[PDB]
Amino acid sequence: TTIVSVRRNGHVVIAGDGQATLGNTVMKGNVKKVRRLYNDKVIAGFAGGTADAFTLFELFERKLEMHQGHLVKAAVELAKDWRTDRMLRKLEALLAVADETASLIITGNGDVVQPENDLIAIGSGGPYAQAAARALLENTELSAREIAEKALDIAGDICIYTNHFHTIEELSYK
Amino acid sequence: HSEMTPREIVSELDKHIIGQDNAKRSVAIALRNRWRRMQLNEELRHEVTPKNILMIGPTGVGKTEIARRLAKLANAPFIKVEATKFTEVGYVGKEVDSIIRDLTDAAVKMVRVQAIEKNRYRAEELAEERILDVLIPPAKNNWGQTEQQQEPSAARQAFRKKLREGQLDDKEIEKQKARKLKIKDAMKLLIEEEAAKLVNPEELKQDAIDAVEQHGIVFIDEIDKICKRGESSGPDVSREGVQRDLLPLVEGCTVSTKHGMVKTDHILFIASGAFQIAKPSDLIPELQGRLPIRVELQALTTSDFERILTEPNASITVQYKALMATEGVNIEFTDSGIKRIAEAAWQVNESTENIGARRLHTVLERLMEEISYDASDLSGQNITIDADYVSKHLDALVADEDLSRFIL
Ligand SMILES: Nc1ncnc2c1ncn2[C@@H]1O[C@H](COP(=O)(O)OP(=O)(O)O)[C@@H](O)[C@H]1O
Repeated sequence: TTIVSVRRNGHVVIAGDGQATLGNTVMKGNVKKVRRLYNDKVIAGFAGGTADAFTLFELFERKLEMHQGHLVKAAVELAKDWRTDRMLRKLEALLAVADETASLIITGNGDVVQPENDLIAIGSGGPYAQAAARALLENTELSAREIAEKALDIAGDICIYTNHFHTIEELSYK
Repeated sequence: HSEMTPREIVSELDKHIIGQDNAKRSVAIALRNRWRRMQLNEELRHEVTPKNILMIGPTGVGKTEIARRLAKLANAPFIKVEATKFTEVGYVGKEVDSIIRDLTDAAVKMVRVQAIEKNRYRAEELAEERILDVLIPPAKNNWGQTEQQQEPSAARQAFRKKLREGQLDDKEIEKQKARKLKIKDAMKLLIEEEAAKLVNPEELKQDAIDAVEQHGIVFIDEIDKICKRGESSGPDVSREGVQRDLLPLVEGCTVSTKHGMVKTDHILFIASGAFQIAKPSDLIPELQGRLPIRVELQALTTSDFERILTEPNASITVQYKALMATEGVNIEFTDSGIKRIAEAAWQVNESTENIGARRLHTVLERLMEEISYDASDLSGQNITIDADYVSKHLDALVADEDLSRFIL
């Protein structure tokens, strides 16, 4: 899988492929790995269980309700329980989350990470996406969406665990 | 409590009592003094005691009424005890401490009912939210825009608006409740449900004590009936006993109530007598001292009678009109009609036994016994009680004395 997030000119996105793999074969080819949260204000993508998601995202929404849209805080509060609550402790995943404010990664370890330029590239294809995104972002006037898209393709092209089905979720603000 | 001047007190009292201006000023000075006290320093606050009054006058001329309105006017705990109620304790009978207890049990039945007023909106505001939450089960962790839970206030406001009379739709809510039920019930089951939370204990009951000690008003009726009379001796010590028994209460002491320790040092006492047989100076020394204020009330006159019929607020005549209205009937009293009602009342009181203004209630009531019954079958009519009507209904009765002792 490959989750790519990019932010340029009051535009932030999160794009992902749709391949789920079991051993050396493809189980499914159209997995939705990028959703939307907090009354379609907060976008997010992820790598993991379809339920872990539907549990980690629902909660995240509440943390946002308990911290007036302040992305970061809810995020900080999220990774908190996620590494503490006996039960929650078992869900494994990598949430990519971004709002007009900022974007970042949360990990079962409870970490909250803000990458160099709100550039996120998680998953087995993460680095190939990062490499292509970084390239584009530094040598062309392309858009945040055009980036993630193209970056994602490059990835699915290199990564044996990443395909070409996409699920993009933008966000305009300026 | 009230900041009313004596003059303003008397005014306010003129709305219920006709004449008896002196007793009015006496009782008014007393109330104002309680205000005057709180405006003093430490020492002088202990020293200054109520100026207890001894009202002197014939039956039913406004003694108790004056003391009841005075009490009511200052939202003060009021109790009325008949003095002879203790003349039998030499054989057995209520102890005098009961006065302070009752003046407490009613000083409670007061703070309680008046805690239902203040809490009659709370259960129907920050508590009607009970049903509205089972009508539209609030979001999983409301967000937080302090207008977000005010947002529905479209889906929400529609449920509260339709809840202006429309119910009987069974649901359920929450020892909280949980139990399934209706709304002509879940809603009312909510009335008290959320009200017992606002009202606490050690303040409500603790306050009754505070009231009694500070604004209590004891009215000892027929204090003259416990004075010494030259007919015997054994019954006198019995009487003089009630006087000694009453002594601690007006001199300053502590009484025990199932609500706490009450101190009488500042209870105001209004004693009452006719003093036809005894005289105030027949009271024991210690009691005369504690009864500094003496005021007489005059007997009532026919004119006083006419005025009592119509002048006071919610006068018997006014009440009557109101009650007949309940039946959709319009009652009206002409001046001469009332002049005659009073006239009759005076006649019976003079020809038989004088019971003061009381007589007006029985006369007025007999006069109307017919309309009172037929009221429902007269709906939408204008009945006028004039001199003619009055005479046709009362003459025979008043004229016949033996009959007057029974029927009027
Ligand atoms: N001066 C008055 N003004 C208005 N009502 C009066 C007056 N005197 C007597 N009454 C009426 O007569 C009844 C007699 O009781 P009360 O006034 O307590 O006097 P008392 O204590 O001398 O018997 C009361 O219900 C009251 O409504």
